[PDB]
Amino acid sequence: VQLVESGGGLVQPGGSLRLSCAASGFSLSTGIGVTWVRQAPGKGLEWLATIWWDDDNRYADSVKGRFTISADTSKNTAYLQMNCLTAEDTAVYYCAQSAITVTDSAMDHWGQGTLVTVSSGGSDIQMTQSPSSLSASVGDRVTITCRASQDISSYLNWYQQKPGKAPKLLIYYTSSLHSGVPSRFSGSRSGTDFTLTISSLQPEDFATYYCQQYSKFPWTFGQGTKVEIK
Amino acid sequence: MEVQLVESGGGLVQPGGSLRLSCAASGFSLSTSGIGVTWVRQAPGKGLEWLATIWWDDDNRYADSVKGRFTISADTSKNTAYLQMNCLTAEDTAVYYCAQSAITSVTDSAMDHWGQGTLVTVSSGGGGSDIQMTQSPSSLSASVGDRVTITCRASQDISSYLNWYQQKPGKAPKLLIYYTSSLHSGVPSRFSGSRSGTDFTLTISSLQPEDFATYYCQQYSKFPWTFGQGTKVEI
Repeated sequence: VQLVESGGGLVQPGGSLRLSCAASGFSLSTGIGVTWVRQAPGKGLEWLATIWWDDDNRYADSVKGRFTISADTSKNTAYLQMNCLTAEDTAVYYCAQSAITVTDSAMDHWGQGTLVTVSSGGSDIQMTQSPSSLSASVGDRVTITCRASQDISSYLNWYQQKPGKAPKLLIYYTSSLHSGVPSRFSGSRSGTDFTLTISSLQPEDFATYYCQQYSKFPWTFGQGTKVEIK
Repeated sequence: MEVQLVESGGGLVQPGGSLRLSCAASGFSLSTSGIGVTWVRQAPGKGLEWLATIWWDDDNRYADSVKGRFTISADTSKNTAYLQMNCLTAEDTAVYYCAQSAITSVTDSAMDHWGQGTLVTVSSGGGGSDIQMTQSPSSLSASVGDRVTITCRASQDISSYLNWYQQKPGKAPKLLIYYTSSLHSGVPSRFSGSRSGTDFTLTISSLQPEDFATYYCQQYSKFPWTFGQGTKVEI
């Protein structure tokens, strides 16, 4: 018995790809089933779908409505049609034979696998903030920094998000204060480094602060800095 | 009148399913074609992720994470914009916000008037009914000749419907033991399997140099077939 997977490669997110599993040494017509399983890089095994000789088929919730298992017995080959692909679908895809004996149901004669990489990327601008959290007291002055992975001119904004609330724009275009934002807040730039300074910290400043660049699409955000006041 | 964006359409949905969120403007009017309306999401406990913006000259911009799955549109006669979501995955669970970017100058595209957010939960709810297999330890180091015992617990009754697989670095898994204790042909006699209660054991009586690998259990009492997380056996 042998199973051979084909069809993997690079594919765009939201794209589609069809994998094939070609069987030698048995007939898919015959207690026989073919199953797909995947393994994301460095992770464990994830059962995806099984198709039986009687047209019986079963799917994992992670792929139902996106992937379709089928077989063409005239070609002794099973297929995994993978639509709506996501970054989480990057993995080696294996097929395996499941030969009922009812108590004796196992996945056997696994193929060598085929790698599917869901990716478009290295040009996205990464914004990194530091610190990721800080604590200070009423009246204090605190600074939050971000760094762009490439020059973004002055096309950087800062948002404040209080717990349970939507973000509010605080500073735009590096240093312009939004209406309603008092002048104890300020924003500055030195090259790829940007600083939000909060003077005279108040209890209402308890929030997570995010930078965001609009030099290029995709628009990207820093990971946030949580400010606690105690 | 307050200038606000109001969102609706969130809820619980099965993976693979579809939803449509709406973003209705109040106290101001959307500009032509909803230009500048933007969607951003926040997964539970995580940061902000830009998803999509209606931009100039019929250029709808999307993040790689949602392109080809989600679609942004707007009907300005209703002063409402939309994010339609197909092919939903667990990783799409998040609070979804809309906002209106400034549109007059490239000096300022900042997002303002963010909506309250609408929660989208992509879940089959089956975690409860799916059988989780838990292996212990997750990794161990031992010497050639050591006895090695790997355990696997099922979260519910699986009878004796448990298989064990071996996977060596860079290779396909191989079936070692099926139906708790039956050896596949060709499997060395030093491998054996047993059950005590909900605990299933794979024992290697004397570890050999070729036995360094990751071992997985797997139940077939019910679909979905589920695997333990693996136990890596190293030198």
